[PDB]
Amino acid sequence: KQGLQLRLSQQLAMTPQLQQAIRLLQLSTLELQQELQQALESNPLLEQIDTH
Amino acid sequence: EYVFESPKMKEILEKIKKISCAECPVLITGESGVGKEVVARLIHKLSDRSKEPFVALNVASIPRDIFEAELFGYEKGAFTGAVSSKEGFFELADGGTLFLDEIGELSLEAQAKLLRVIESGKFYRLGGRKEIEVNVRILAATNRNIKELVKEGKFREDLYYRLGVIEIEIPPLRERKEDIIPLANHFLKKFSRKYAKEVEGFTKSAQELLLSYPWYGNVRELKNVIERAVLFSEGKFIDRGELSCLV
Amino acid sequence: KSDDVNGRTKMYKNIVDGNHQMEPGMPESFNVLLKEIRSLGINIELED
Amino acid sequence: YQGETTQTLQDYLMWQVELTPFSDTDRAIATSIVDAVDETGYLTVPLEDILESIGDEEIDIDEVEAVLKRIQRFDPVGVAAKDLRDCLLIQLSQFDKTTPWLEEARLIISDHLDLLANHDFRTLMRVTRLKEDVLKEAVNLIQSLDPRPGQSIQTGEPEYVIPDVLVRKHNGHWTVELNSDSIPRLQINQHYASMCNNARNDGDSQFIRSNLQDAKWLIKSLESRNDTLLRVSRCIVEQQQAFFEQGEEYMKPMVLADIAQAVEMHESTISRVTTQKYLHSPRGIFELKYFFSSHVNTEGGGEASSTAIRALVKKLIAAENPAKPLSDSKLTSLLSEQGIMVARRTVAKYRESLSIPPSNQRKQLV
Amino acid sequence: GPEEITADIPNVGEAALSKLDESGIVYIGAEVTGGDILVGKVTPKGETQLTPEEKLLRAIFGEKASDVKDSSLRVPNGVSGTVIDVQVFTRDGVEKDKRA
Amino acid sequence: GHIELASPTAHIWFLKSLPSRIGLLLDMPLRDIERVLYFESYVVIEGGMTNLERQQILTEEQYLDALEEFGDEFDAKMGAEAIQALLKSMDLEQECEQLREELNETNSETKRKKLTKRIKLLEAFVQSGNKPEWMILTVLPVLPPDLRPLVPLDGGRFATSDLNDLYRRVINRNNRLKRLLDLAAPDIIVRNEKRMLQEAVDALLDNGRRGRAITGSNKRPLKSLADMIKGKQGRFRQNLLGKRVDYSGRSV
DNA sequence: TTGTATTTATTGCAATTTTCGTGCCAATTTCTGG
DNA sequence: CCAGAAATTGGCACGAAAATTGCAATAAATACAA
DNA sequence: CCCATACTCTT
DNA sequence: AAGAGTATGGGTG
Ligand SMILES: Nc1ncnc2c1ncn2[C@@H]1O[C@H](COP(=O)(O)OP(=O)(O)OP(=O)(O)O)[C@@H](O)[C@H]1O
Repeated sequence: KQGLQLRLSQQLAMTPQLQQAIRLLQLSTLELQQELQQALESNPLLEQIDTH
Repeated sequence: EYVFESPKMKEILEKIKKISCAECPVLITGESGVGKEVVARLIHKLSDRSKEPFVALNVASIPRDIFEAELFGYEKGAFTGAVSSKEGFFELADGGTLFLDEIGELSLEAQAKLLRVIESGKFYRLGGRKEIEVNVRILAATNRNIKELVKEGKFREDLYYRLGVIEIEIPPLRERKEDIIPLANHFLKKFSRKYAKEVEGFTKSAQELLLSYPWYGNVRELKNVIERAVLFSEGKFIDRGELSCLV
Repeated sequence: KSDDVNGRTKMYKNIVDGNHQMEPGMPESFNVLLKEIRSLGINIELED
Repeated sequence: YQGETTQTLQDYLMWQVELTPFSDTDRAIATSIVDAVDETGYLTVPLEDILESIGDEEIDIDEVEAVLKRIQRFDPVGVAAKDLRDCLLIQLSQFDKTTPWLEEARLIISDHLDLLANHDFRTLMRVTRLKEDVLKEAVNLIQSLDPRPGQSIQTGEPEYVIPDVLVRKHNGHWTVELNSDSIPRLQINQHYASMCNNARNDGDSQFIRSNLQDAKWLIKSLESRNDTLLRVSRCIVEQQQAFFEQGEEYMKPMVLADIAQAVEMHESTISRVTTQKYLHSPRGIFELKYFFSSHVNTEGGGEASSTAIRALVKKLIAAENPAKPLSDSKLTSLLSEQGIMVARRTVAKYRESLSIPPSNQRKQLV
Repeated sequence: GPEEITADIPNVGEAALSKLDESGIVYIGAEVTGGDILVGKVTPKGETQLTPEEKLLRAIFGEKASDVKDSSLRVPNGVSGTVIDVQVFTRDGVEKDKRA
Repeated sequence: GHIELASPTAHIWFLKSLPSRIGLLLDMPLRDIERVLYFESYVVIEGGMTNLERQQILTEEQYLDALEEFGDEFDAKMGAEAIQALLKSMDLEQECEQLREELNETNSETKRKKLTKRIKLLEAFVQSGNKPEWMILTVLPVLPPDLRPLVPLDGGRFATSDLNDLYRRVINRNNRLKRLLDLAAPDIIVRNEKRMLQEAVDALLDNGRRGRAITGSNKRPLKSLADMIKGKQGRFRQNLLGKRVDYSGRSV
């Protein structure tokens, strides 16, 4: 019946596999650059080619 | 913000101040609307755990089959659907205060699940093989009579002596007759400020009426009566006619 | 004649009105210098 | 580096206010009035707002009116006008009485200006009690005036957009490439990544491993995004090829499904990729979504893009008789002779989208 | 929108356009002084919102005036001479005018 | 405006303009202070109960073995935080009286000059309202925008200016350091980030005075605030002692 | 000889909303015979 | 000249089609241990 | 070219 | 243990 329980069962589970790296396609160049700047701030091992 | 003018309430305040250095669990008992939550939060505020978390938990709102998972947490792979490890309320309230509200509504099969944690402070997570030790101070509140429930048999005798190291009993409002008028004025001022009315007191007959009604909802019923009278006021003083719901 | 912003306008108006008299003020380059020195972390200010 | 100061319309107006014998109250009122003037030369607020902004109750509205009248005669003449009629009357008041058609033009502007806005020439001629020749002369005199006197001092520079895709014609073939001056790119810090060894602490090792994996994933994502954009742009350019050779009127109708099938992707990906992306072509700069359009059926089983039909409508309207403009029934007939099967209501919608008035509001006396 | 080189500038008089040809470019052999127009050019300024006053202006004075603004090339003040040569460079793919 | 620096940074004018004010105040060689500031060597802040003085310089291996031997009996640091702690812990009056006694007793020529120099610096600091730790920067001022404008060029390009570039570099370094300190990154990375932040602040204040100079695309060093202030092309000699004027002309 | 932990390789389906063309008709403008 | 008649226009409607957005974690190849 | 400071040989 | 001499770095033009 309708209830909330913790149990050991054998089930066939569905497969979601998307929404990963999909939001970068609709971003324009400027918003993409802002996202890349945030990622550079948050990750030590990411660097951007510099002109200085 | 709180009114303590009856001698019994001042004795209770002295008791609370005398146990500010303790860590033993406390058991608060009384009727409904007497101020058990107020006393619990005042006990938490005056102790050494002032800045520590105060987790207030209603033990009657936890489903029967997931009681252990809620209280202790589980490890990854413990059951079907456990995708990541998760802690419980004893780890969440670690270093602070856990306030079990309405401990008398717990069933006999659920009271036996927290017999070792309250005294020892050590437990195992669901699917975990390492013993977790926590430092939590336990406050419990009830509106029943536990000392009679244990005699009847509806409350486990092993849990009453674990919880009731210190016992506090709050008298009903009908015996704290030195608090009725100060509380009435406090609530009247608060609700007049909230609703932007222009009432600023009671008549010499409304005060007499407020001191004879046997408040059975206690302070909550008094608060509701004062709020209702403020909402439907018409002048600058509240007369006996407005308080016709009393008697 | 160079960088008193209000003084330039007042002088031009007075010359058009036929009143050859100036009302000197503070040059703007000195204010720029004060801001530049303050941007170096040094407290420099005018007194009284 | 430093630029140079530029004089705007308000700077010129304040320069003239400075050299005008005003009083202190009049000078403050003039300052507020000049503050309330836009770049076209018109007053943007009612005089009540100016009177309230002055900040004292000793001043009446007629003083503001007098100051405004004095200001309106500054250079350029007609600046700070309340509306178009006021500007035209102010400009006319500076003309000598020897002007041939001054009186009739003044009468038309003062009384009947909405009729001239509706291109009546019938009720206006009846009310003015005048013939066509003198009416035409008065209208020509009116149209010689300056409707935007504040544009004499023009300031500002146009804004531009950096294209993401370049389309050219190399060796007779239309070629597509990405804009190398704006393509995003990243790298991996080798100095930081050279210390991912078990010799150091395990916490440092796990930190550096996780960050390195995330960096590589992000680089791969950027590369895939660029490749997808290039492929979609190339397919779009290959499908719409008569546009780049002969401009509009040769657009083909297409939807996202065509490109999605051509590149073997989902139309959601095609929709997301072509959002706010620009393409540079010899014909100009176009958004990638400009090449998708609806269609109307054409006799012979074909279809005609709504862009081509809009261009044809514009070209047909631009080459009509000024005395007898084409209605929508006429434009529908002139399109049916070319095989286009479009309704009257759709033609009206297309004309409205081009910001073109109806036929009765386009006729001229000449 | 693209800038247009044209002889139809709405905010200038007929006399000031007398030395320009049908393409908006000055004739060969014209005597010019400071302030004269050499090449007539307009810059787009159109907007998608039409206020009632803007509608009245467009109805009375035409739609071309409300869409473009003057950005012509003028002789610098203090300069005079005779036009002896004109050259036109056009990007490949753009249609050529009469002068070219 | 202002910028809240993630970690303290030293002012290059009070370190590199000879004689070094920080060095003369702390009585330390410039080489050791430079080693400490740019994360090359340690320095003891509190000696403790062991045989460690209050300004001894410790190398990496020396600090490691000191930790393995004594443990938490002392305190050693590197960077501008250590220098700031040393500056904040000194008492001016006791140093003044002790050095005056030493000068009165001892007789020499060079040492007397050194003691006189130190006495003058200490008394100048005491008489004025300044404090030594103010020579270490915690907050960074930001110039008004209209004094550092952007260059508009044909085609919509805005280019950039040297001052804006230096400010952007400082801001990027500060943001990265804040993020790394928030996530508790390994020390081997945060020390490098702090050193780079110190270098960026030095470049912003006085580019080229300390070691190398940051250059642009055409290999030209960027102009800093000091370049704006000093020189024949600076404010004093180009805009204040002489200027261009109206109502003037020239001819043959 | 195999069974298992690790590292690359994954840029679509399905609701929901918005836009399309074209008809009905009232309000508005224009045309024509007595 | 006038009043009836005809033509024009755009707001609202309606069904259909096209475009936009929410969902968030798996599957397979590869190298290593008994 | 000229001066101030740290390091090295000598009485 | 001081004192004179030499090498290095900063500033100017
Ligand atoms: N001394 C007091 N001063 C002011 N308000 C009070 C006082 N005592 C009680 N109240 C008010 O009475 C109301 C009811 O109190 P409380 O919630 O503590 O009662 P309870 O039924 O015993 O508690 P609970 O069921 O939540 O454990 C609250 O709104 C509280 O603010």
